Parts: sequence; structure tokens; C-alpha cells
Amino acid sequence: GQKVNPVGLRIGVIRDWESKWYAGKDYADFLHEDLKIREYISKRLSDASVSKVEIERAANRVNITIHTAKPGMVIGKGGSEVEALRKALNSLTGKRVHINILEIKRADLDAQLVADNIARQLENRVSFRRAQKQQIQRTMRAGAQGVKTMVSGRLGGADIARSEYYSEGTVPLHTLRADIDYATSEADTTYGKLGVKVWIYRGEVL
Amino acid sequence: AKKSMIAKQQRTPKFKVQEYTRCERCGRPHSVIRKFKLCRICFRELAYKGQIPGVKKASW
Amino acid sequence: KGPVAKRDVLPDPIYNSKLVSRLINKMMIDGKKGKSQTILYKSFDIIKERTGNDAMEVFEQALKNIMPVLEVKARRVGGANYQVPVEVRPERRTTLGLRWLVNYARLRGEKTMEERLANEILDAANNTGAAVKKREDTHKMAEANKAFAHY
RNA sequence: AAUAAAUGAUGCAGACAGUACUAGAU
RNA sequence: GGGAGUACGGUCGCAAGACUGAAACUCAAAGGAAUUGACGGGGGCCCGCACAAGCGGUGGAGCAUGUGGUUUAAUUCGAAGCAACGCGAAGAACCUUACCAGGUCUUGACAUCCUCUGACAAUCCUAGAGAUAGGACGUCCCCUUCGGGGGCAGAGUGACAGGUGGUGCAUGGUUGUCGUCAGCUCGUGUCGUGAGAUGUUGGGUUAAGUCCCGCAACGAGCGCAACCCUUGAUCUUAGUUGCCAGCAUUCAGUUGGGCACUCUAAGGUGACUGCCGGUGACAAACCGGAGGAAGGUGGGGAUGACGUCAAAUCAUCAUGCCCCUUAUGACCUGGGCUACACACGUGCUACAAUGGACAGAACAAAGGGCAGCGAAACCGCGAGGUUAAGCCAAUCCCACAAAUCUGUUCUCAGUUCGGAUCGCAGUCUGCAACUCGACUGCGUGAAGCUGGAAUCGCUAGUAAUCGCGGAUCAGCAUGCCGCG
RNA sequence: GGUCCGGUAGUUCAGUUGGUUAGAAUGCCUGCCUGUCACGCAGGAGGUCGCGGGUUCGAGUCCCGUCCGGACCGCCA
Repeated sequence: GQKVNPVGLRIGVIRDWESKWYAGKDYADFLHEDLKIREYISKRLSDASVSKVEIERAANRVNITIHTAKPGMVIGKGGSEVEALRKALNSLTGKRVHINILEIKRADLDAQLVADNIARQLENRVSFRRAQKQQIQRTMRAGAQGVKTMVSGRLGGADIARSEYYSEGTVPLHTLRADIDYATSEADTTYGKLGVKVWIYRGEVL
Repeated sequence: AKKSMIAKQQRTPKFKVQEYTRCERCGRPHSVIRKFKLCRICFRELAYKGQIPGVKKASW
Repeated sequence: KGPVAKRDVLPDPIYNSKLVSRLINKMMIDGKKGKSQTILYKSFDIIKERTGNDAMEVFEQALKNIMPVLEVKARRVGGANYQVPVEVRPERRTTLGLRWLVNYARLRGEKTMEERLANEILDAANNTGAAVKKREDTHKMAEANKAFAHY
């Protein structure tokens, strides 16, 4: 047993709901539909480096907000991307689906994409020190009061698997009002599986 | 024997009485949830990930 | 650390007494204070009936008889397991008297706890009684352990 | 008329594995 | 270094022994100082139901449940002191089901691949236990400017699929313990040639390495309190599906009517050492004092610091490696998962007069309701069955809480105690309670009369104890979650 | 070979003599404490009286014969 993630604890304090709707008699059905939608959109845009995707139920209409940090890679020409992204969801769901795409400024601050890039660098055989230090410096120059990154598993050894800590600044997980962005990533290497844990403290709200 | 068990769950049972419940995400019987139809660990992680608008941390 | 405070409820129409209230609090089982109240009321009524006297004085004399003056506390100084007589404060004396009264009354054995407690109060007012056997044994132990009146 | 702070010596607890165990680069 | 101050030899001595003093063999260490941690039956000091005093249990008995032994067609597998044993698993008649007997299949139950032939489905007879076939009725597909495309079924090919197969001594992810204990660290500088220390040591103080003083050190992070939620009191916002007093009506709070007031759901305030005295250094800090609902984190919940246990999970999921593949994979009927000369954890019921049975009476708090919850009426001693109001819910229902009190009655007995085992007859469900639920009535009723070492929980609305609702659920709770 | 003594829980000794009845420790098992052990504590089972006959209502016990393990003599020339 160890610490718990802040994503499930900060709800109601500052962070709003990633899903905003009031359902009835179809709660689990809509939840499963949205889970499938998120799985598909993540597997498709895994290369587009999408951080998170919110959904809103609108009385048979679904409004989806996507934070990608790179518009030209998720909308591109505008037409082909929007078609391929909306008609697929429409056909796989059964009703209208509206998509909205926001761009994350300072893309080096969101834990999701940070862990994604770290896992990509690891899968590229980059040393677990160089990649971690470079990502930490990138985040710190982008602007963050605190950054914590942990990698556990086989970092080149076979008999033993150990963790590594590298963090600068203040990461007060116990402070309720912290707006800490948390996300995890996995990296399947030839020697086994590696897990990346990243929770970034962006700032507190008075 | 996990996806085989999922296909068996999805099979049309002879009698409706023969039907059993599965969380629709993994192959974990033994305390699947009804209200959410999601597995224990799956439901926990998803609620922690901001989904499930209704469920939040409880205190009393 | 240190001691702690407490309080009880005195008012009781049948033979009003703080010690009677403490006794009512005692003998109670399963959170049923009403049963104990009724038992005490009926026992005092039987006492007043059989004996032409107020049950208050009889209860006071029974308490004065059963109350232990000296307590024998064990103490293991080496491989001897000695004992040390102790002066019991009035609160502890009253509590011990209540404990012995209740225990020996329920141990006597009759058709009703009412009659048991009545006969116990009688055999306490008259020094010859079960709880007074315990009192005498405790006094004998304290006397035999007089060698350690003080460490 | 006043009024003293003491007193101290505690009996018992024997053994635990043969072979095992984390790495780092300007 | 051990061999070894040993053996041979020689001198001394009454003797004990003394002096001199090797070799073979064997190991790559033996040893001195100091630094960190660890431990101690060394010392000082502090507190945690730890001890002391008690309230009630376990350990005796019946039952339920789980684990080891033994027995099986299988009794699927994991977990093993604290940190396994009412734990995974919040409910095994099939289904869940993994394990086994039998009947079977092999691009397979499941997802991408390729060539086509076109909708499949849906009703019906035989074998069936069914898998599956023998089959008949029958296939209605659509979209375009004629190629084709969007699924489903089939007919062939191999890439593949399957792994509840092993490795938690390779892992990700998730949790238990120390531990809600208070410590664990970093930048700069200094000292020591070194591991390292200084900051973190010394004094006071706190639940806290919380804070203050001194300070060869100055700052900072993870922690700790803090802001998060709940409850304890108040101002305002609002009175319908809440309340009924003032008003008039009612068998009913049912109607007109009021939002006075509980109440509910919103914004605020409030308790923050806020104020005074004393103590303490004048500080940090502690005792008392008025107010107040709240006095010294008000109570509780969430929040579990670096790391230890090669701790648990390859079984939730992925996972490299290894292994099987017309089988360690897959379909179906039945069985087993529920057997017990046994022993042990946890829980329930009992041994009776604070009692047993019968008559009358009051108060609840929380939660649920759409193939769902189901008023009321009727039938039946009964579990329950029939018609059915109402409710997508402050409306209606679940749902008349029991302990408790006031009476009648029995009487100290293996009993008018207990209801287990038990035979019969029935109720809820479901194709079916036979291996395999619960409940009800009939007739009996033992073990059992307080239980061995030893052991467990509990400092206030706590202990003990009486009922209520939900999860898993067609139907299954002495266990779980909460409430009173 | 001749006299004398015993054959009892798995082991060591009681019980026999008194004819109607089998005991103490050790040992084993269960339980408790202990992280694991020993030590420690509470219980349980376990002998059919070496073997075969005879007096009997009845023999571990009384009287016999037999097989064992022991205590002594098995001499005189």
C-alpha cells in the first residue's frame, strides 16, 4: 500500500467532472459507450499525442472536447480528419456525435503527454537518466511549481527491478487544493514491461 | 480462458435463469456491480479518473 | 496522565439516595435499567413490609457493615509475590460494597432476585451475611499482611 | 512555645540456517 | 594467521613445569582505529487498553462458516504470526464452474487476415444430454450513373486464436505491516586527508523535527496541523410532495388558510489561545477565568512521510521468458466445489427466574422502488396465494420496529429452559431446492445446568444488548456495509 | 545338570501374600504459550497379566507341567 492519486481526490474541491450529464435507466450503458469511445479515440490518436477527452450528453447528441496540444495533427486539413474522427464514432455508437478540439498551451506540463513522451523515449532505448532529466528540465522551463516522475521495472537488469525518483520543487500531495495533474503510462520493452508514473503540481487556488 | 468465458457470457442462454452477470470490461465474476456494470478495480480507477459523474470521495 | 471525573443521577422517589441510584446503575444487565429499578423498588417494599422500618436505614447499616476498610493489594518484589494492605477511599469502599452486595445476592439463590436482595440486605444489616464473609476474609488478609503497612 | 522524610538488595529466561539477495559513467 | 609456544633435541628442577624452539598441512585473509546503522536482561525520560480496576466473551455444548489432516469421478486455485484462516468469493440446484466421469470439435468459443455464393434469422419432425447434426417449411439485405462497397452465414487455404499452464526470486499496475508513528532528505558553506559530521545536536514545549531560545551555519522539500467532508449553535434566502400554532373544518395534516416552527437545501458567521490572571525567559509553551454550541488539532471521516518485509496478487488486466496446441484449447449432460473417526480460528443459539408462554400499549433512524416497489380487500393457524390502488417517488409503497412498559400465568425440574438432529404435511422462487436454500404447522426432543491451561474486545453515548434497510440476488446471510 | 527368584501398559517398577478390583513415572497423542524450538502447563488413550492344564461361582493372585532371564552348587580321591 502507498499513496493515492489526486485525480480521484481533488474532484469537488477544484477539478470539475470529466463527464458532465444526468442520466437515468441507462447510466451503465452510456458509461460503457463512453469507455469504448475513449478507448477507440486513444488507440487512433495515440500518435497524435492526445492528453484527455471529455464528453457531454446533450439529449441524444454527444459533445466531445479533445485536448491534443497540437491542432495541425488532429485536425490537419480540417475535412479529412474531422470526417475520419466523427463518422467512425457515429457508426460505432448509433447516434450523433459532435467533436470539439482544444489546444493545450505549454504541452510539456500535462502529466499525460509528459509520461507518453517519457515512455516513447524509453522504448527508443534512451537512458532512463537522460530522458528523465531532460523532461524535468523541459517542464521546469515551461513553468511548474513542482514535478515528480517515477519509473519502475527492469531498467536494464534481469534479477532485480527497482524504482527511481527525480523531482524538483514542491509536490505537496497532502495539500488538497493543488490541482496536481496525474497520469500513468506503460512501456513494453524487450526485457519486460516498464511503468511510468508522473504527477505534476501546477499551482494552488486560493 | 478469459475471452472464451466472455464469449460464453455473451452466449444466448437456454433459459433466462441460466444468465449470469459480468462487468463487460474484464472477466471478473465474484462481485461485479449492477448500478455501474463495471469491475471493482476498473470502476475504482475510472471513478478516480474523473468519469462516473455521480461518484466522488465519501466522508462521514 | 491523571484521574478523570464522572457523575450520576440521584433523584429516586422510592428511598431517595445517591447510593441507591448507584446501586440501580449496578445490577443492570443488557441495558435494562427499568428491570433493575423495578427489582430494587420491589425489594425495598418487601423489606419495609416484613420489617416495620424504613428501608433507607437498613440499607445504610448494611453498607456500613459490608464496606471494607483495608484492601490487600498484591505486589511482586522478587520471587515472593508479596501483598500490601491499602486504605480504601470512601468511593472505592462504597463501590466494593455494592459489588459484593449484588454478587452475593445473585449467588444466594432463591425464586426471585427481589427476595434474594431483600434477604441479602437483611443478612447485611445483621453482620452475619455472605458479603460480610467476604469482608471478614479481606480483613483477615489485611491483618496477616500488616507487615507491609507501608513500603 | 515550636517542630522536623523516611525505608529500600529483586529470582528465572537455553538454542535458530547450511546453501540465498540490488548495477554505474563526463 | 591457525598449526604452535605444540613435537624432536638440549639445559634447569623432587615434582608441577620452566628456557630454547621448528616442520608438514591448511586459508587468503587475520588484525588496529574510527564513521553510520542495529541490538542489549545498561542508564535517564515519555505513552499505546499496554499494565493496574472493572463490563462482557472465546476456550465446554449445538449450529453456520473457513482453514490444515483423512477420504474422493473432482473435492479447481491462491493466501499461511503479528501482516492466512466470516480472507479472494457483496450470496455453488444448471448457468457462475476453474475441477472431474461421459458424449464430442479442431482457422476452432473469441478478433484481424485471404478467394468467393448469397442475408442471416424465424416455425417444425428424429437422435438426443446436449453439444451438434439428419433435415423440411424459408430467407425479404441494402447503396450508387452496372464495376463495387457496407455486414452476416457458409465453402476451402494457411498466417493465427486459446491458454484459470509455470515463473509475484524478472515486472507494470493495485494493496497489507512498521504507521497516523514522526521522522526521512536536498542546495550552498565549514570540519575531518576517510567513511562521515555540522543543518536534524543542547535547553523549554507540543499529539508532531509544532514552535521558541542558543546556534558553525544559512535556506528548502517529503512529512505533521492547516484549508476538504460530516456533526454539534446562529442571521438571511424558501416554504411543497415538510410542519399545523394561532383560524375555521376533518375518523384521519385529510381541506381553505400561514410560513409562526421542527424540517429540509443555499449563502454567511462562528472557536481562531479570541480575552484576563498566573506560570514560564519577557518568548515558544502550560493551568485556571467570562462568553459561548463549541477552549486549547470541539468529535469523527478522507489524507498513510523515506524505506523494510526478494510481503500478497502472472487470477482483474498487460506482461518477457518457458511449455501444449486434432489440445495444458473449445461445446454439452451429470457430478464435485457442500464427504468427515478429526483438530483449530470467527460468528450465532443455549443452559433459565433480570426467567418461559399469553392479553393491552408507545417511540424509531437511515436506504430502495419500473418487467421494479407494490397500499387496500379476500383466502389460509402459518410461511404465503388471488384482484389491485399508488409510485419514476419530502406525494405512494416497502414498513404495524423489537427490545421496553402495564397485566395473566408457571415455578427451581434437564423443567411450560433451548430448539439442534429428527418423520410427515405445506409456502417464496425457478425447467427442477433429491448431492442442493430459506421459511411455516404438526409430534417429540437430546448436547447442554456456565464450561482447562490460556486467551480476546472495550475509557462514553464506549461496553453490553434489541430491531431496521441495501449490496451479491429468479430464490438464497449467524458474514459485509450502515442506521437507530 | 541340581536347587531358589521373576515373566504385568512400548520401557522401568507397583498390584500377587488377602482368590470376586490392574496402579506410579517414563513414553505417544490432543490442546495452550512461544515467530520457530526446547522448557513449561491442562487433558486423552494405551497392559489381560510368558505359555498350557487343574480346585472352584470365580485365578494377574491358589497347585501343577513347559519356554525364557537371573542367584548359587555341579565336590572327595
